[PDB]
Amino acid sequence: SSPVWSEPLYSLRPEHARERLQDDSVETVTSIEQAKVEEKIQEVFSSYKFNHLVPRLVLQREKHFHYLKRGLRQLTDAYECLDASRPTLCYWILHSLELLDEPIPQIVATDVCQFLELCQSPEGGFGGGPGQYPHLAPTYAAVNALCIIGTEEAYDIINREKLLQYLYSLKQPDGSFLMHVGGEVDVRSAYCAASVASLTNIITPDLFEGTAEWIARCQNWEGGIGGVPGMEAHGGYTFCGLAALVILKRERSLNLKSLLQWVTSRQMRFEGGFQGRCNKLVDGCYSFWQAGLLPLLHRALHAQGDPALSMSHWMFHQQALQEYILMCCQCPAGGLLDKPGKSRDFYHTCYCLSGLSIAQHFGSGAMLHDVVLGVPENALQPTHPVYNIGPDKVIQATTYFLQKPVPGFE
Amino acid sequence: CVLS
Amino acid sequence: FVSLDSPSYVLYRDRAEWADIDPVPQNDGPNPVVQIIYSDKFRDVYDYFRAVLQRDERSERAFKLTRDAIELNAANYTVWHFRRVLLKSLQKDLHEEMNYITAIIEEQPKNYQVWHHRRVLVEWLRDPSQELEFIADILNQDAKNYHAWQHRQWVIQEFKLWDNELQYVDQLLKEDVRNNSVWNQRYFVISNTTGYNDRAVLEREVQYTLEMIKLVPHNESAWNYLKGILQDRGLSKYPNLLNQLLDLQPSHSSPYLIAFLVDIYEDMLENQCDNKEDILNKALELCEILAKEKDTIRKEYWRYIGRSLQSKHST
Ligand SMILES: OC[C@H]1O[C@@](CO)(O[C@H]2O[C@H](CO)[C@@H](O)[C@H](O)[C@H]2O)[C@@H](O)[C@@H]1O
Ligand SMILES: *C/C=C(\C)CC/C=C(\C)CC/C=C(\C)CCC=C(C)C
Ligand SMILES: [Zn+2]
Repeated sequence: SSPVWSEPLYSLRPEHARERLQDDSVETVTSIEQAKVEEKIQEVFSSYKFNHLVPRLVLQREKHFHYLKRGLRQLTDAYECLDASRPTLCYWILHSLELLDEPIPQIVATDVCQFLELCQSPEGGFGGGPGQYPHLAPTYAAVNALCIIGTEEAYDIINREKLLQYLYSLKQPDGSFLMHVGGEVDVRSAYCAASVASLTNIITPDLFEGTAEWIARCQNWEGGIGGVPGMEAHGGYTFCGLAALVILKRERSLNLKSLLQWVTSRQMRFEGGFQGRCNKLVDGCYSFWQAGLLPLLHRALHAQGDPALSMSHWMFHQQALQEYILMCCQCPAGGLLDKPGKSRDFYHTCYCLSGLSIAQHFGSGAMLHDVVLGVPENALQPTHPVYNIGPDKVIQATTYFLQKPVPGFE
Repeated sequence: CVLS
Repeated sequence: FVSLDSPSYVLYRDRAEWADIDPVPQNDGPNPVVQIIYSDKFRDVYDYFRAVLQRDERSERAFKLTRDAIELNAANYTVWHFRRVLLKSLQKDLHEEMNYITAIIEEQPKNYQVWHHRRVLVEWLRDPSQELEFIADILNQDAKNYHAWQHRQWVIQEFKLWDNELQYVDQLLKEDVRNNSVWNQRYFVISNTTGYNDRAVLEREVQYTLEMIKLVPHNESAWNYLKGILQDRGLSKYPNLLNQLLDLQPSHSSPYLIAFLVDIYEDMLENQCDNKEDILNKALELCEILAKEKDTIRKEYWRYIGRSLQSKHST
């Protein structure tokens, strides 16, 4: 085989050049943009090859850590556009640190808890900042952040009685949920609601009545899921849809065959990463939204007794995704991003890392099989495919809240 | 990439 | 009146007409986290927004203030909600507000709040007369804007404006036949008008799609649409399609065509086709070709399909 200091890469194989776009001599905006990205990516790939010498890939953990540590405390005015998503920023940063196995000082943990408490609304749920109306996005993020901290102090911050009332206040008769009072409706809400309701043990038999059916209506001719019935299949909305159904134990409401074929088709043959929609560009954040669907589908099919399922790999190219993330999505100054040429941000840092962890770790039943590309130190902590926080954090939180009654219900 |  | 970037703009803390109300600072706690270092102008507007919101002041000055708050952060849904409360309380001219949201969306077309606000206005007015044209302009700038397409489907379905959408679809497909959002709109229009059960309509669509495939063999959208309109009844229910694809294979053995053949074989085996052993063998051979050479990025998927086929039809 190869010496330990050289590791052959899929993206560097000579035959990999055959995977370049074939535009059939018919140019459109779509093919032109795709070709431009592939050209840049090939240049990047080649920079990691020195003829037969191919040094192991390195995740710049320390650089990422310092960037995250600073962001958790202060942000430049460049983030004014996210002033209504602060609990969300907290989650992105904390989950990134969690994946990197970077401890959270007790003081920082308490400060986060106090801040999220200030974001909690008297009517239930959390807003994008102190005094803001509650919204399912920051609510989902706040709950996840508190669970990552995992202390009784963090858990108890959540006003469970009002949270359940708040979810009821957003529930529509057709099974869908508004993102906030007087707000828009799409599959993101069903996932946010299912996520926080299941973690905090506040699910009632009627809360999600009709929700599974509404989500199934969102799956389209492509096999993927759109934001609302009729819309184009999209990785973000598909993750939300399937994850919510898994929580509701209603995955069978979907055509899992067309969904599986659709998501696997979203991995780019040349880049190795995933696109959000068919015929659109690769993007590091879809490393999670799309790739995260494979562990969910694996579980779904496994529950059905599928005898053909792998006992060692997810149904996507785990190595290629790792190659795309490690070679193309790291900012030398720390942080991760969409693709070469784009600037870093905490959102991409969170999801590029989340996707990398999914690609490195396979687990099913009593079987565990890791594939950590590059130096061993690249190994990230595992992440739960449904909630996207540590599996340990999920178990600890669910066990804690299961000891509490469902607010005003039996 | 806006989520909300 | 005056915009945030206008030379004569004055901070709210310096406006005489606002002197009677005390600004309300944001309480982030003594030891802040994810603390944004706001500009003086940003904080000024929001300190006063918090004041009017806290006092629930349904006034014209409050209404004008939300405009600046929105320019500073159009993603602040709390401001948008309050602005709508004011629109009703003050009985503001909704057509004037439509012109406002039109300009706002043009500036920030990928924002959730602006499109929802527009939908609310259209619902309040029950006036969709400007929608299709406005949306077309947004799509002329970004033909794949998700929010634009979503709003377009809502308007068409809610106000029954189906008459010219297929023509619009054909127009955009001519501009970029690889635009997946347009192929989706195509399915949206047909399934909601004639439906696909009309065999004349289905044949028209299959013919059209095959022609697009011949023009651009590696455009995945057309292949996905072809499978999309035939999958529910079953790919094996269309015997002539298999023959036609097999004839094009030798000259167009793209991974899309090869994968489509496997999809057909899968369905055939699922419907007690004749020559089961032969079909299974052909399907397994293609799965290997896809996994090892033609579609290696999906090696695990194709290996899975190979094993699935054997678990279901070996005998
Ligand atoms: O992926 C197709 C698969 O999705 C379902 C919903 O689970 O239906 C979707 O796709 C159909 C076209 O194949 C549309 O007619 C339908 O409106 C859309 O929801 C399944 O019925 C189908 O097998
Ligand atoms: C480039 C990225 C884009 C356009 C966004 C796509 C991702 C989507 C739609 C997923 C949204 C998921 C949600 C809202 C669940 C809640 C998530 C958080 C609070 C972080
Ligand atoms: Zn992205």
